[PDB]
Amino acid sequence: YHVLFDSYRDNIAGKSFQNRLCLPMPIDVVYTWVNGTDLELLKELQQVREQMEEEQKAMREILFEDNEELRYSLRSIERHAPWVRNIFIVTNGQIPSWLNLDNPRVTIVTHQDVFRNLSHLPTFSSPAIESHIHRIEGLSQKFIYLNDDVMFGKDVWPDDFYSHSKGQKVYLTWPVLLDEEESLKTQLAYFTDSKNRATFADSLRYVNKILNSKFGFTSRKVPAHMPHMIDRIVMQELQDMFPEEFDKTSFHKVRHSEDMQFAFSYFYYLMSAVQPLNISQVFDEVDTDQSGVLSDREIRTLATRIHELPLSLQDLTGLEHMLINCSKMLESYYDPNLPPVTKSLVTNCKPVTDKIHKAYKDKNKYRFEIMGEEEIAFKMIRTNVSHVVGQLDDIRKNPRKFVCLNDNIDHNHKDAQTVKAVLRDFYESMFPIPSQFELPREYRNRFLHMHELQEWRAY
Amino acid sequence: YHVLFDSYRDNIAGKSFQNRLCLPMPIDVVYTWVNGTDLELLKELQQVREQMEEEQKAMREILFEDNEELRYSLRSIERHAPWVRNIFIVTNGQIPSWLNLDNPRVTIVTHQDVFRNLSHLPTFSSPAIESHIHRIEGLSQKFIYLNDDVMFGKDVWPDDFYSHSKGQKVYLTWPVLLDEEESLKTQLAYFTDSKNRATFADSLRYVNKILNSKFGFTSRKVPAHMPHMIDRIVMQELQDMFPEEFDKTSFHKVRHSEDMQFAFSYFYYLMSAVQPLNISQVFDEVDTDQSGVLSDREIRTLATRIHELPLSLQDLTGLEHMLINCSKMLESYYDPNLPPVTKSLVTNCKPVTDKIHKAYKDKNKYRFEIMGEEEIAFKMIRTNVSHVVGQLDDIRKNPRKFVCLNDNIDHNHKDAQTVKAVLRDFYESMFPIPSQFELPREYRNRFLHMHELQEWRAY
Ligand SMILES: *[C@@H]1O[C@H](CO)[C@@H](O[C@@H]2O[C@H](CO)[C@@H](O)[C@H](O)[C@H]2NC(C)=O)[C@H](O)[C@H]1NC(C)=O
Ligand SMILES: *[C@@H]1O[C@H](CO)[C@@H](O[C@@H]2O[C@H](CO)[C@@H](O)[C@H](O)[C@H]2NC(C)=O)[C@H](O)[C@H]1NC(C)=O
Ligand SMILES: *[C@@H]1O[C@H](CO)[C@@H](O[C@@H]2O[C@H](CO)[C@@H](O)[C@H](O)[C@H]2NC(C)=O)[C@H](O)[C@H]1NC(C)=O
Ligand SMILES: *[C@@H]1O[C@H](CO)[C@@H](O[C@@H]2O[C@H](CO)[C@@H](O)[C@H](O)[C@H]2NC(C)=O)[C@H](O)[C@H]1NC(C)=O
Ligand SMILES: *[C@@H]1O[C@H](CO)[C@@H](O)[C@H](O)[C@H]1NC(C)=O
Ligand SMILES: *[C@@H]1O[C@H](CO)[C@@H](O)[C@H](O)[C@H]1NC(C)=O
Ligand SMILES: *[C@@H]1O[C@H](CO)[C@@H](O)[C@H](O)[C@H]1NC(C)=O
Ligand SMILES: *[C@@H]1O[C@H](CO)[C@@H](O)[C@H](O)[C@H]1NC(C)=O
Ligand SMILES: *[C@@H]1O[C@H](CO)[C@@H](O)[C@H](O)[C@H]1NC(C)=O
Ligand SMILES: *[C@@H]1O[C@H](CO)[C@@H](O)[C@H](O)[C@H]1NC(C)=O
Repeated sequence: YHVLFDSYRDNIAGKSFQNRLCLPMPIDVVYTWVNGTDLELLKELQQVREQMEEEQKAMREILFEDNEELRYSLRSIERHAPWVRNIFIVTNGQIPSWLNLDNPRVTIVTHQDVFRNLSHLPTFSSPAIESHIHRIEGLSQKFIYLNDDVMFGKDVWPDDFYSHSKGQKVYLTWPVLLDEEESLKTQLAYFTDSKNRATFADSLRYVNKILNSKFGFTSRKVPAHMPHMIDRIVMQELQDMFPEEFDKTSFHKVRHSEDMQFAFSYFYYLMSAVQPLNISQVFDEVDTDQSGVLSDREIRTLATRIHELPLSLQDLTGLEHMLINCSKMLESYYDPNLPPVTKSLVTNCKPVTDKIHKAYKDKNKYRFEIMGEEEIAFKMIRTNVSHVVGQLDDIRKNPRKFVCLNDNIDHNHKDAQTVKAVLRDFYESMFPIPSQFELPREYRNRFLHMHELQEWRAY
Repeated sequence: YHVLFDSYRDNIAGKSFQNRLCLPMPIDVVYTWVNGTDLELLKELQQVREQMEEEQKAMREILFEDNEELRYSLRSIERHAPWVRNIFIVTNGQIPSWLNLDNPRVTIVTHQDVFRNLSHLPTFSSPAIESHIHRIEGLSQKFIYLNDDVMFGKDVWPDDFYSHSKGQKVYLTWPVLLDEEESLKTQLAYFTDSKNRATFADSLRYVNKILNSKFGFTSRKVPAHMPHMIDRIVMQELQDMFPEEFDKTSFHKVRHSEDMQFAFSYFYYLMSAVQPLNISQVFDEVDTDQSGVLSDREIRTLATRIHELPLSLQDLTGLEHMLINCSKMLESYYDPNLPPVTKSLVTNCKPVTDKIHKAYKDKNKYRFEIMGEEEIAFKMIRTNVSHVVGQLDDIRKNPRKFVCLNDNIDHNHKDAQTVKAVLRDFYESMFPIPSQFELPREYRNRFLHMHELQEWRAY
């Protein structure tokens, strides 16, 4: 209504402060989903053949099952984060079977639009897709990146990702010829478990080395595995910031030890971005009259803010002498011979600008906030029924706003189906209600409810 | 426009989240101003006579200058905090000479409306007025209290006073017959310097004793002297919380060692307010289906959240036995004899509620946040020109969002007019532009500009 619109201009100034009080909206969600269809594995095996023959030429020259985390993640988005405008899922050519494509708020974005060099679409590597979300048509300036296996809880709000006062919120964790032989080593670890999508520590070390070479030496931690808020403008600045470095990440059809991630690279560039000093900004903020001419009080506050306290009169006299020097080379003051101090006089006197730069050291271009792992759930699910049930009960007793469960099950064990059933039971317990993004389905499905009962009986 | 209104319902849920994303508005400002007119001092002296004669009967039975802080504070409100809707000034009967009463956004509220028992209006004591701001007609639910001597800076925003996630922001500082003889002592310290308005540590100790008696023993700090955000609902709850205790503060016509303040009392009640446990809330949050009946997963999460991890099967079996006990006294489960678990069954089984209370201990009714003195300026201005100029230069070099300058000048010294001139110079330097609340005035005033120059020459 018009009353609501006019209520925001009812302050003393009479202006509007929507951009400072009502948080940055809209905010979108981006998912990276993949499926283990027969065509995907066939492309995988031919790519293995190509890489093997490439290595063969190199030393000749020298001479599966997914327990539906996307469904429950979308349910979590609907339940705890109902302020999301649009949800995007990036896939090669696969469309989720149970997603309701008729819903305008969910869209499948193929790799054709995501990638710009159409010769890299059969990439089959998560960092390559991670490097190019911000180029999606219709994406908001600020969006959250979801890794298809992280869920929400405790009614998460955008206040937990970005704040207008302290900037973005950064969550950190534990601190971080012959090349053909190294490439020969990389062909052994291709099938570890990570082609299930969405070799890691080495890449982190490479990014640390690059940032160290450009931003200087600093002890760096790694971001937590949790839904990350990404700014399109900042990410694009990072893209042009290392043009050829991002090419290598997109060029590789295998996640290589030499590439840069989505969170470590984006966040630490945000924390280390240096903005050049603006002399005009200094003059404007010091000049409270906005008249362009400084009085004795403005000169005094300049001297205090340039020099170091305590301020002796010699500092102010020297600053005045420096100011009168420049005028000869190029509302009454105490010193009769001191000319009017305008922006041009202070921005053209080289030693004065040098002292200003000495006082105004390099600031940070973007604000940021740092927090620990008191609100992030990262649990390890490895083939042990007792450990899994204990961890899930720990989740249940104390909910956290960011929940991650790595599904690297052995898949060849007597206690794999039971663990899968327990995980499905936990996911359905957290979020039973079907989401709006799900096609009408799951009729008379009756997933195994006795395996959970079986481990209850065993324990 | 209608597009702006409809944009807030463009999320997945389709609802509106104005009350959670756009901060609590409107927010008002309340000033406590007083002037040293001849009538005020005449009432002061007759009150001194009454108190002296009261003490005389007691042991018979046994047998000035203000340097315009309100102007610059209003200028600071306009410059750095332009989001304030209304500004209120509470005075006995005095109206500031230079205030523009034609401005609808500034209003003078007399003590008649502030006080409810019309027999206490000649109170002449700051805590008495402090106890009754929240009863002002037209005041917002959340407002900032200004002590007529605290200014703003660095473009303060409501984010620095209250946050929707962490609640209100609390700023703390350094940790905290025969009665007729004590009353005889109190008559000596009546004129110290504090009848200039807007005996202090003893009152803090009294409030600490009251809170200790009611909220238990806890090490308590004192709030900083800075513009405090006060909630009308919380303050009213505190008013009814100690009905007769607040009477003594309002009854006294002298700020007595036995009374309770505006910040220490309000804040620590906010930090210690205990809300009784709601069993219905527990049942609702545990029941994710909202169907009113709990399944095996809901029972399991109840057991995990009531008992202590690790959860043995004996705990769950005991909880189930307890549940089936109550039904006899008053979607298939694993135990065939376990009746459907509704809200009534769990809220009527006494031992289950006892265990829930044991797990769900007493929570805090209101959220709060704690910060230090890294953004509050409290400087001491005592008759020393060098100390004053050093402190003011320290203010200038590093601005802070909350600036306080106590004007307890000796007023009988060779260096009092110089200090007053330096203070006026600093205030005009920070905020030269006249505010909208000032009547057109200050023509050809030409306040002394040579005393600052005089101390420049001396130094
Ligand atoms: C993921 O891939 C599976 C195959 O790996 C696909 O599921 C097939 O769906 C078709 C229907 O078009 C059935 O005829 C096949 O029997 C299914 N295969 C299997 C192994 O069940 C589908 O592309 C994706 N399925 C899901 C659930 O995401
Ligand atoms: C699965 O995890 C459980 C813990 O939940 C393991 O139980 C531990 O067993 C060792 C020795 O067998 C004991 O010293 C520990 O005290 C047990 N843990 C607890 C919490 O009591 C169990 O061994 C794990 N199973 C496998 C196959 O590793
Ligand atoms: C504060 O009190 C002073 C007196 O203590 C008042 O100023 C007087 O204003 C009248 C005009 O109505 C003059 O005729 C008097 O000469 C003033 N007195 C003095 C001592 O200057 C007034 O009530 C208040 N003044 C201010 C500036 O707030
Ligand atoms: C006013 O404050 C200044 C400090 O700004 C005092 O100067 C100090 O004087 C003592 C001895 O006289 C020295 O030991 C200190 O080093 C001085 N301070 C500084 C910062 O150098 C001055 O004494 C004060 N004046 C009065 C009357 O107390
Ligand atoms: C990227 O595209 C350019 C032409 O636009 C092409 O020359 C280059 O080889 C491509 N990169 C590849 C194929 O890795
Ligand atoms: C920063 O500098 C640019 C040009 O150097 C100027 O246009 C801009 O107004 C400055 N920003 C300020 C004064 O805030
Ligand atoms: C520049 O200023 C200094 C004082 O800081 C003065 O001694 C010197 O003579 C000035 N330069 C010229 C060319 O006058
Ligand atoms: C407050 O008002 C009541 C009546 O409303 C009166 O009895 C009482 O004496 C008053 N308190 C005083 C005068 O301190
Ligand atoms: C708290 O309890 C009251 C009654 O005891 C109930 O009306 C209210 O809905 C409860 N709050 C919840 C369930 O959030
Ligand atoms: C209550 O439950 C306990 C098991 O915890 C059981 O031993 C007892 O018999 C029950 N009470 C009655 C009256 O049956």
